[PDB]
Amino acid sequence: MKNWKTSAESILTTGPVVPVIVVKKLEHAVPMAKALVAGGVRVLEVTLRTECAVDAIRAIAKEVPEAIVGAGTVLNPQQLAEVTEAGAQFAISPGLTEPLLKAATEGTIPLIPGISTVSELMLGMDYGLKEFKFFPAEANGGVKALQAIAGPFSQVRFCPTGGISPANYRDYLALKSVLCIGGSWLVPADALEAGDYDRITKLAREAVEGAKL
Amino acid sequence: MKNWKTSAESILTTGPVVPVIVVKKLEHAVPMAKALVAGGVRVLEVTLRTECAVDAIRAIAKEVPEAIVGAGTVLNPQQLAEVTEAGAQFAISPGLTEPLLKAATEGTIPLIPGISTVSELMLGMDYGLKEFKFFPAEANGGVKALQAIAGPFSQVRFCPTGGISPANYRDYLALKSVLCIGGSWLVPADALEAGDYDRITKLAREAVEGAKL
Amino acid sequence: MKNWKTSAESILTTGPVVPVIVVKKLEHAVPMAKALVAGGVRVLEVTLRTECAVDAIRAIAKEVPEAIVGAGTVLNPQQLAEVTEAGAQFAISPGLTEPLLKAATEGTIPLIPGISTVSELMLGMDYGLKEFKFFPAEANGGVKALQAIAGPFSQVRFCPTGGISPANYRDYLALKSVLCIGGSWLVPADALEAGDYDRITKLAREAVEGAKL
Repeated sequence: MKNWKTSAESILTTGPVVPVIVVKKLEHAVPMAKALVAGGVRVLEVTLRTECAVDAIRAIAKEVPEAIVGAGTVLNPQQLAEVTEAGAQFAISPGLTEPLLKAATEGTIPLIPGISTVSELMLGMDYGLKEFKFFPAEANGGVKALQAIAGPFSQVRFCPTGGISPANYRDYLALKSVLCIGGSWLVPADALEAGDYDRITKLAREAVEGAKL
Repeated sequence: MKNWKTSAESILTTGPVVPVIVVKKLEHAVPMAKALVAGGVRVLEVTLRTECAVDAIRAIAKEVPEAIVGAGTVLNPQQLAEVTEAGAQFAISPGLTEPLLKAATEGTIPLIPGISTVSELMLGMDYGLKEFKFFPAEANGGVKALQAIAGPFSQVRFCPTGGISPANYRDYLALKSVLCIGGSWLVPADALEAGDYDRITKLAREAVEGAKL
Repeated sequence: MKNWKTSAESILTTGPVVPVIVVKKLEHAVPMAKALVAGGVRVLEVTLRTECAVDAIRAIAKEVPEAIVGAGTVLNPQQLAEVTEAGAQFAISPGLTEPLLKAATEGTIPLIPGISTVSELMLGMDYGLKEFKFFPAEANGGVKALQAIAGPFSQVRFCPTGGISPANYRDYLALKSVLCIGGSWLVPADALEAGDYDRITKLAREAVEGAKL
């Protein structure tokens, strides 16, 4: 993409696991991030599913510079602009639309949109994208689906998400067409509530180490 | 929606079950509709899958005022115009296209379009819709798929249809994102052939009661 | 389709099996085509997944006129125009986009695009298409998924592809909505490299024999 300094590819190749984060209380944003980074996980997807979403992104950006902070659940050109202004380094969407693809390519940060079918993948490719989110992974047909897609689209790379856990993330990471996976298991809800950042670091650490094959 | 008198939500929240009707003989339309209303089910989806489908919608619209009649299997603006002229109160489609979304938006009746993927859902949302049909429910991945597909979209409401039986509709109705389900067991062909309307009313009553709690 | 001299339907009703061909060495193209024809299979889908793909179509068109050669993995207008110019008698794509559909309808040869959802099916139907590819068939939910997707659309026919084999192709061919299936087992990569055309003719004859329903 002509206007992307940080390629989508670089974002997805930074690490094997990208935590899909849902921060309910702003205060938990930074400690959670530092907790994750401490465990070896740097690419953080802060989903726009809470009121403090945009503020948690800005906070993590200022206080945790090493973290590669981005926004998740970006659904339209305005949310994209909003997170871009708030310092998001990348944007991830559950699916794609033309208005979103357009505003993205014209923007400055990389967009890694989710797709479920090859028709959706083709729409994305028509806009020149090469990296995609495969969501929801299991529902879409999981590993087998990705293996089928690699036939007509050998150059395309994915980040499967949805139904991925330490019990199966290795099945996906093994595919050549898979660069990394998304998961929400790294940050247990109860964990933030209890201020158990220690646990979060162990999960992150275990995620990366278990990703070595 | 700006142009819709009746909200798509009102249609979906009128009752727990919306019958997906296939009536081949026009002479069975009205009594079948009254039988349904007698069982407590007043939102009737007559599918455009038979020759008399539209005439059936018109008859029910005129003769059964205690029922909210609409069209099913509406595939394009042409059919949307036809069912609207016929008196349909709402329109349901197996999936969606922009031409259909545009005609419905500018139209006067609510359209509850089906979707299988988040990109299809997002396209619908780009047109202002917030209520969708999840079809074919079972093939899309069932409750788990809907729980994932609905996850990043907290405000969206669905009406799952396809493979839904009395044996599993409670599993869907139990979902926070589900307002009602669509089922074709309330109007069995065999029962419609022998004019067994008492059986149809019972099926409606059981559907309504079996959905409680 | 007004602009297609040869209908999409005729392409799919030619035989029960359409080989999805991946040829890496141009010199193998002609003998391969002759071997398949000799086995009773003549609708050859040369996929655009190799550098010599287009020349292969040109050569087959030239040296094996009795075969109905076409292109697969056609992703956009440019490729559609390129294979059309090279002599392709039909085009197949993994999925569909509006630009590809518009260009195909304006063009001179039939496009049989893949779809996975009813919304994608409806988009294709908006452009007047009635024949589609169902890909990736198995990963999409197989026979059950196709039967559900086909439920509300009685006029459309399919060519399931993706994970189809002698073990299950009859399960698909048995469906009223299925005209034929696409498979790559008739031309194993090792057979091509070894120039083992007797084997290819055998697989073809066996494919045809085992499909009789």
